[PDB]
Amino acid sequence: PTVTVDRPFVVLIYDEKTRAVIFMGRVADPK
Amino acid sequence: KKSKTQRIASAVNGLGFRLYKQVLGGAGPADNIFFSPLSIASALGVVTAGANGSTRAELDTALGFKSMKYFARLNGALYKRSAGFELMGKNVVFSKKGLWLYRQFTRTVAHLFKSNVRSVDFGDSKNAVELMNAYIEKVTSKKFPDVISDVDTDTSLVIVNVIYFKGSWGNKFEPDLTKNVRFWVNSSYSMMVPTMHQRAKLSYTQDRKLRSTVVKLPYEGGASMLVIVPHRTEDLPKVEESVSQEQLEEWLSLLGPSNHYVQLSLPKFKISVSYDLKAYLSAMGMSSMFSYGADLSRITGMQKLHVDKITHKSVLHVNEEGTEAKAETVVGIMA
Repeated sequence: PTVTVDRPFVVLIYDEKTRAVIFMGRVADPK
Repeated sequence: KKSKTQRIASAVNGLGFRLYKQVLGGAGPADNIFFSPLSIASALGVVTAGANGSTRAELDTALGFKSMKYFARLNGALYKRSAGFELMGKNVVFSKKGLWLYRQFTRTVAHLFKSNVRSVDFGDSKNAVELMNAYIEKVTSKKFPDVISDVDTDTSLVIVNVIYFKGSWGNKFEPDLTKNVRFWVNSSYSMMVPTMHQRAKLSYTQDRKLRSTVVKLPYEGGASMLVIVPHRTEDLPKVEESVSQEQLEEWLSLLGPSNHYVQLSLPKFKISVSYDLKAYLSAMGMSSMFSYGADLSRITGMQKLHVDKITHKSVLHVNEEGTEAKAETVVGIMA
């Protein structure tokens, strides 16, 4: 049972109670 | 979903996703995308409060559904500080020193956005930038210096939202388990990225319909990061196409507790992104407020005002402790 974030991925930071999305994006090139 | 705060949160999310979709029109598949819908909605709420006519209308339709009264309730509910969690948001509105403002405008911005209006001599602009930045920094314990770079003499107002989040993982990663690993941007272009490692109980699921792995990384607070990885990095447009409020609810329903331990591998990185949003918001229907025939007549009658410029700048830092994220939206208003 394995999750490897080794490729481009979509990212969402959100509040659980309100389901409010605070930041949205896609990470394709770390630095 | 049913609750008052939840409806306005999905409106704002709705705005966010719609914006996401415009950003894709100008993003090579090696590009990072990162922005806060709240920050941008807050800055545009302030503009809405001064809009009238066609300008107000377009803006109301973009921001969805006393509409703005439950927006301040949401922000009150979200912005909180507790063990291993901080979410803080600040609006600030600067105004031209000579310029008379209507009181219904200044009071609705103080009541719904928590900003008192500070006046500024934008004519002396070197100092104007230092003064504005110094005020912003004072009010955000030095997390946000240099939010403003430049200001025109004929600038009449500048609206600012900032938002700062710092969340500790519920399951913190061990630094000892952090080695470089090939991150594949591509089928061909790889790179060595310090990659973190942990065995914890995380909710995950395969999205069969979108050929991609979904995982929920909780923070302390009531917050978490959702991470969606397409299996083939050529599936990424159909993933990024589907993003919506309904898709979000989908992904959250498909997530169980799923609390058997999982093997997670996640990059450690700091990325930052900038935008000029004029064209994106124009496509989304808010083209009016940038015209020389824009109506911002609820702000002042002394001058005919339009939105000159809207920037959005954001930063994402993931590490073993958690995630740190800043955003800053700036709106410049001229005649």
